[PDB]
Amino acid sequence: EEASFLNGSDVVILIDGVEELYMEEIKADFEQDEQSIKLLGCQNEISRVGTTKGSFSLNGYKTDSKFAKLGFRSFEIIYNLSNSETLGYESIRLKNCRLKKLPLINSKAGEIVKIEVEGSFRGYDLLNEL
Amino acid sequence: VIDIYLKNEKEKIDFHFPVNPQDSLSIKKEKRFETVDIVNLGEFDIKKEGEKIREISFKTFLPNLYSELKNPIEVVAMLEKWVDQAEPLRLIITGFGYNGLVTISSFSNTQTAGREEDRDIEITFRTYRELKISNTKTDLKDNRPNTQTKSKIYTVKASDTLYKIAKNLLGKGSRWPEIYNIPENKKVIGKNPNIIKKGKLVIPSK
Repeated sequence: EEASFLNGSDVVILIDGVEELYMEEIKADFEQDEQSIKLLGCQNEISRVGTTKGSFSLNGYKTDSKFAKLGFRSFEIIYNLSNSETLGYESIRLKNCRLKKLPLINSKAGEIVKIEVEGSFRGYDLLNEL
Repeated sequence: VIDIYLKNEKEKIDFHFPVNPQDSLSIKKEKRFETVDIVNLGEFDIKKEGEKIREISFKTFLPNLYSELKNPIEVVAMLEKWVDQAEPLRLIITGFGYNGLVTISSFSNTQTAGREEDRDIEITFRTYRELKISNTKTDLKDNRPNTQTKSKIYTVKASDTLYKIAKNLLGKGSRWPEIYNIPENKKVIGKNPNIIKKGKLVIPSK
């Protein structure tokens, strides 16, 4: 047993090839509409794969009008997670992603102006596997 | 309490449904009538004297293990055989209070994905009726359905006579020569029709 975990401090995100270092949360999932159909002779139901759909959520602290200016244009998100205790790093890129809604305005009381972005992505590429 | 009984007679089988008819029974009744319009008066309803055939339908499942029981496959084979039966079936439904001769119009079984042993059944019945094709005078009506069946081969008893066998087993009783003229009956019976013995096997016609 050894400590080889990873921390969000190591996260590096290039929104369209630009380091959006101000994003303090990110998550992306690649789900499949697995059809499940029940066969006559088989007791247990059979699950059949289907087409995949990529969704991603990304929220941070506002520092400019980047996303509002970006609009619904297609773009790319490159995510790099690097182990610092030992060398090696994971690197992912969402092949073609679009926003589902512009967080046009958001603010409340004395709190910092947080920004939340949600969208979908067609596909992905796994550039490094650790 | 509710039960369903199908008392087939051409096959002496008294089937009792293992399972009650699922969600809800229902029987319609619709008076047999026609509509006619009359100039400067409009529509009118004319009753037609005859009655109307009405249907009873429901659905069940024949379970594999349960109170008397039988295999669902054989039961389906039993009912599917009965569908083609020209003779009528007696249907009795206790709680619904239905009792009368019917005939199965349609029948269908089904094996669901699970529960492969059971067979979901959907059955429909039609009310049955009969077609009964000198010295005119009032007499008893011929309302009684004649649903009764006997073996096609008769074993003569001690007190029997050929006329008596004809009446008990072929109706009018004067029908005895039909029994006698069959060559098998002629062979077993003596040349005298009036003489007969306990035992002799005899074959009623039809």
